[PDB]
Amino acid sequence: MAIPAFHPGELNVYSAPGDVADVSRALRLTGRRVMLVPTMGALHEGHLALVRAAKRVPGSVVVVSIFVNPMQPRTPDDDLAQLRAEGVEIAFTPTTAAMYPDGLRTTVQPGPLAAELEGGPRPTHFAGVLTVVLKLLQIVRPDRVFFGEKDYQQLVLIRQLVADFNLDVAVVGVPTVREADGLAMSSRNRYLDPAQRAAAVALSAALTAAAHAATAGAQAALDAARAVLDAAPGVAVDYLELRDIGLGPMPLNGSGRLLVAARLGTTRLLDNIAIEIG
Amino acid sequence: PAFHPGELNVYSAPGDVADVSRALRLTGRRVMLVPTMGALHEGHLALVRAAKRVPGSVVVVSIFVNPMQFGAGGDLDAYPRTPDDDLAQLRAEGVEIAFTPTTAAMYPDGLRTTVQPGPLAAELEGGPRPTHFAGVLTVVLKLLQIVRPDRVFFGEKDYQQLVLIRQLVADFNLDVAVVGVPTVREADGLAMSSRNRYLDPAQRAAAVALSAALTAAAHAATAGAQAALDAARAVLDAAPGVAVDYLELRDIGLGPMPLNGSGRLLVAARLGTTRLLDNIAIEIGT
Ligand SMILES: COc1ccc2[nH]c(C(=O)NS(=O)(=O)c3ccc(C)cn3)cc2c1
Ligand SMILES: COc1ccc2[nH]c(C(=O)NS(=O)(=O)c3ccc(C)cn3)cc2c1
Ligand SMILES: COc1ccc2[nH]c(C(=O)NS(=O)(=O)c3ccc(C)cn3)cc2c1
Repeated sequence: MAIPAFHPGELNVYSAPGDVADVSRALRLTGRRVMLVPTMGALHEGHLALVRAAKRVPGSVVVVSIFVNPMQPRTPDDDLAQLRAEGVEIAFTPTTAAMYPDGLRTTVQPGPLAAELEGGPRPTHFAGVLTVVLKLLQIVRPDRVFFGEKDYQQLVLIRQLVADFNLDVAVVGVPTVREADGLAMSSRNRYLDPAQRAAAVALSAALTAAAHAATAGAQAALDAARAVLDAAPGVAVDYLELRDIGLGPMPLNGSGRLLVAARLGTTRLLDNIAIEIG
Repeated sequence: PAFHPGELNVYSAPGDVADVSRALRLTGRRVMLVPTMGALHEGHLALVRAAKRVPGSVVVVSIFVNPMQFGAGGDLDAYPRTPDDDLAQLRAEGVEIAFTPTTAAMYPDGLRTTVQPGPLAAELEGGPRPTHFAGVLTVVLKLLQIVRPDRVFFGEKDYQQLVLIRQLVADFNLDVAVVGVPTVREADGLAMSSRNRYLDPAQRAAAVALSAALTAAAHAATAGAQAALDAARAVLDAAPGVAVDYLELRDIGLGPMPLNGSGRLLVAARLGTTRLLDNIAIEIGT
């Protein structure tokens, strides 16, 4: 009956889905606005940008989930220290068994977008992501949930989940945090050797070049991006695609998104950027 | 939108029922949902009455013939639709909200993100109908998200559906209680169904065999599972023009576990072109 212990202004850590559900419900009834930032731990500046965006909302209480979904790199104590330093009041750290007490059973089947782009090499990846995101949304019942624009296809699929299942949450996409030279933040970046790390800037350089080339039209944008990637050694491009903002076919003019994925040695990198045609 | 207590308020827009439901919840009323495909009968009304019994309840009945749980072959067009009787019945029952969405409002983007049920969906009713339960679970998930009820009510008649809905609720961590309501029957035992209207007089007479076989089995079960099944089979075999599709005795969760002391016996049979379902609790031994 009693609500689990919660101490305002401190980092409260809960591993039981029931506990965070009860605390979240109690906080909502005290008027606070529950913000959710889902992560897979091993926190970096990208995740912290999500946290800071959530904190800006007046009356916010921020819930950061840390869960490695086996269905879709673990430094527990440093993660929590970072969150404490950011003023996060709730960390939700469940086990696989807690999230999946009956094993894999009912799941989310995404639409056809999930088979495209990243879903090429990993046809079940987004099913896993949308299943765990749905569950976190139901457990926490946040007013808003924050995702990076980094994993843009993921973000679009989440927006499809929310629309399709009539979820009441607001989905907030946060602009990608980048290193000084433009490389999109990722825990994978540290795996690159110096030659690879130098070559890796070509992804962001190609995309930014395309965004500015776009005054000259879609083909000029695509060709500019390809030219930049073509100037990099050891960058195996998996795709470079200009789509509309919802990842359907790019319209003749208007707003779109340019997405790229590439392999450097054994490391796969992704990037994307807003494009306006003409 | 407006809401008038003690009267039947009908909303077609998901946003209207969502706003009204949330407002009611925030003023302390508990919201009950009874999801139906219309063509209401006393079985549906038993759900409504159970919902009404919850103190401080406001009852939302949804009526939507969900196109996603039908396959090609004319079944969708053939489903009974009795809009005027349905609403008249809800008024008579004191129901305050009817949610009657359009297909376009529910599926503005057609088939996109859906619910994939677990392996139970490929058995029994789902065996020859591979996407049927995905269709059911998808619309039920949407209705639950639109209405955000405290409790949602289902009949035990569609027992497999009920079990799958409990799976949906558990697996997606949904904050709703699922209430299963025992099957309402005609005087002779025939389970209530919107399909009973498709039995001619001879078929109606023969149709008592399903409930007779199940109830016989439930009492035969003191002598074990074989006795129970064989009693049911005998009754079905003695019935003119009953073509059995399946008769299965399973664990109560219909899941990947063997029968213990508590089981469910399920039957599906055809009388002419009309497919009827029934099921009953079984206790094995004494
Ligand atoms: C705001 O600028 C940024 C920049 C980069 C970012 N990376 C992530 C991130 O990785 N989040 S995660 O840990 O939940 C995860 C892990 C694996 C897969 C496939 C998708 N997501 C967020 C983020 C935000
Ligand atoms: C409490 O006693 C009873 C007895 C019989 C009943 N039938 C229904 C019923 O039909 N509900 S439905 O409209 O959601 C539906 C229609 C078709 C399919 C396949 C599954 N579900 C409820 C009910 C309750
Ligand atoms: C031949 O036996 C099978 C076995 C499994 C199957 N899965 C699908 C399937 O999923 N199709 S879908 O993605 O277009 C879809 C999903 C959900 C809803 C409700 C309707 N359609 C078809 C199918 C056929």
